[PDB]
Amino acid sequence: PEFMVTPALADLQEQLYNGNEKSQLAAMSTLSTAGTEGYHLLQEFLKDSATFSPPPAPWIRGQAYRLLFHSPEASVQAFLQQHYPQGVIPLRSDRGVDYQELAKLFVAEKFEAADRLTTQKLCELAGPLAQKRRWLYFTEVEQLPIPDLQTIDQLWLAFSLGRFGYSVQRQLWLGCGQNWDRLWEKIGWRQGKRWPRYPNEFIWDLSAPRGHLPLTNQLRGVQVLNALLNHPAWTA
Repeated sequence: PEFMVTPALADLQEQLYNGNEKSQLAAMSTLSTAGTEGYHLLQEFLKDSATFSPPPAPWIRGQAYRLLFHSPEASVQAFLQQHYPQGVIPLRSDRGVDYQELAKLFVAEKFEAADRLTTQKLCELAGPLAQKRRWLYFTEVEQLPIPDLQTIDQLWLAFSLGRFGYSVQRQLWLGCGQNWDRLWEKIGWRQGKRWPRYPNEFIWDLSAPRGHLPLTNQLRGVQVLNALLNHPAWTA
């Protein structure tokens, strides 16, 4: 047996486990409105789906975890504290960097704060001089560790229904003929003839265009973003 018991929610359960991404996301959304039993099914899904291979899209478990995280049920919060105290996305670093707070901002949909912390974490990785500076040289970007960048990107993907992350910007850029002007339009980084004013003119929720976040400051030219999108993390 793939999963345990549960009739109105029987097809939803099957869809959650065995559906395509669209079906799974619709199913878990509906299950979160089906009370104690609906949430119990989502708990079991987090346990059971860990065995799936090859790796599914990280926002399936990400969004399932978010729905549970937002549940009013004491038993659900106990389950999460016992088994997912630091969330559902593995936090990996080559430089002892802590991503726990970042993960917390993400599940809560605090995207502006998560974007601030993303930048701060890249500077942390590049060392004291970058950390003090608060921005990166492109040469420093080229040298960021793969595990750290993957952790950051996996978090962005997992908590944005796959809409946000450097890997998304990379694919959009490659699909835009590697043309930066086309990219800025595609991901919503133009306000007519100028850059959007930070932070107020960016869109800090999932209504934003795919690739809108995280931000990389274009006032200093494209070299840092170019280094990010060409980093070995995305073909490792």
